[PDB]
Amino acid sequence: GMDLSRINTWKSKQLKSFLSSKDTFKADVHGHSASYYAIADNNVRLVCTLLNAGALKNLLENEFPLHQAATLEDTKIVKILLFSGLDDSQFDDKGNTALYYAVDSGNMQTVKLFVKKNWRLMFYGKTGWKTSFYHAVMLNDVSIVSYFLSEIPSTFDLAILLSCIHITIKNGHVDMMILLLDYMTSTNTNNSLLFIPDIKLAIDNKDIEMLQALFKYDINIYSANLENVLLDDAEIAKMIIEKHVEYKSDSYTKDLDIVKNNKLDEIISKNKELRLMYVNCVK
Amino acid sequence: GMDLSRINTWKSKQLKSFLSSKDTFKADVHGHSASYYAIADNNVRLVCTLLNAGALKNLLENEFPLHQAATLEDTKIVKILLFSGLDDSQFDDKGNTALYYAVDSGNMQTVKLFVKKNWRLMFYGKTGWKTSFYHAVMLNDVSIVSYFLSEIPSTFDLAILLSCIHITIKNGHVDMMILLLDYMTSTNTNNSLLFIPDIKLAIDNKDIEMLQALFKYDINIYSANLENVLLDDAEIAKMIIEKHVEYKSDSYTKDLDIVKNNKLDEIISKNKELRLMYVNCVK
Repeated sequence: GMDLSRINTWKSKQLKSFLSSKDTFKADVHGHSASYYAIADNNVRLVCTLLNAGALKNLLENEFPLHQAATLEDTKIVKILLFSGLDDSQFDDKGNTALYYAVDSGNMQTVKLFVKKNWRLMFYGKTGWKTSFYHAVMLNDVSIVSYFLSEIPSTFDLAILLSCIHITIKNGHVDMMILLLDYMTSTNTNNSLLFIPDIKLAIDNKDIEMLQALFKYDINIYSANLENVLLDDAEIAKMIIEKHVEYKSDSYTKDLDIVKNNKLDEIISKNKELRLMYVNCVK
Repeated sequence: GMDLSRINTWKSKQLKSFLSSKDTFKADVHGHSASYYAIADNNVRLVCTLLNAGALKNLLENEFPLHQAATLEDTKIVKILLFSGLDDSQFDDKGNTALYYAVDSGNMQTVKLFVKKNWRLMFYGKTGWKTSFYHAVMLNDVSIVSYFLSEIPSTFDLAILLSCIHITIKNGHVDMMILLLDYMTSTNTNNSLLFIPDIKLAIDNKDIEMLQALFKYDINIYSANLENVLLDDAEIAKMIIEKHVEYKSDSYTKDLDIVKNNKLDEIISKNKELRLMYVNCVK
């Protein structure tokens, strides 16, 4: 019955012997190998000695050393393991990459390490909800996400953008949404209004800073059936009307089919408060 | 059944005749008086004609003209009604002041009007949760709150600060929290660590931007029992330890009793992972 947990305190004689034994790459009574303890203590010298003895040719079915090394602040074991030929896109038993754990541990230097290797790693995961990009968004880690976006090539269109927007609006992360909105605006190649799915959610919560930030951008106020809410809350109704009025005088928007044949003007004309709001927007 | 809803169209003759009648200050079939419709329309000239005929000496129990005028963007009727001697601190049938409705409508000019008159108005309401100040916080209206704080005299300590912080952290309003935190720091006359009740809330949610903003201030990391959470999540545990370590080197904090006799050092020293983190801060 074996216990390796104290391996980092062993001297040469005991380690050398151990590494000669038939036990050297077995898991102990706690279920961990020697590589696991060396990594956990950031024992670079020991890690390498284990690697020199053939530890990576004898990994168990539940051990993912790269994923483990990704939680360390010192990136050296991660460098060593990549040099040894470990695959940076491998999933563990929870469908996560090593990058995911660098995000989850907030190790920026390890995040930058994997992303300089290939930026595509930020979008690998068993599910969309298991990608390093989405997890950064979900954690409201504005630094990591700002960094991720600076590394997406223009040649690429973010697919998972709608799930990100949802969780962001839902949980009130306004700086995050500004980042996502700046990115949508800058990659708006067909020059249309921005489709924000959960604008209804921000209305219902009435987060004034969130709404004010949304309305700074060329958002699609029409494909949300927002005309239904113009008689609901006047402060918000005024923001929508102000936007609509702007869209009717902006050459970028005034001749769009969505603006021309809108169902808002109908509701505005039938009500008196809304009419007041409109004409006060016009100057 | 009498109906006054068109009154804003009436001409002087019909109006002059109605103001002579015994019906002049009754509510109609819809339940509204003439002043109500005039106000709703922002019909300043008609409001004044109604005031001149004695409308304010004949208010019914459910009539709150100032609260109604506060929802208008034009502040003129609010000015008129205050000249006529209406009480700016009166509660309506819901325990709210007129200022509450200026906040709820987002009318900054009306907010500034009531506050220049009497800054204390921002803290009047049936309950703490009905104050204009709390309502602005709950709406995440950072502009209104930023304005309100600039108008609190140093001679005053804000009482409701507790519930404002709760709602802010519960709902992820980082810029709001930053406002409240700068205010707390500015008025920290006892030069103590900041007491932040819902710290455990931001830990459970793991909002990285919220936690990073919280940890920039001299917050009380000790009166939360946080040592409990040091073995839970390593990214967060590391922010706590970094802070604690700084508190032991800062002359502002190192000789505080709460720091000296802390329950964290215990837990730090018993765990290898924790001592790892501790020693890396410590350089």
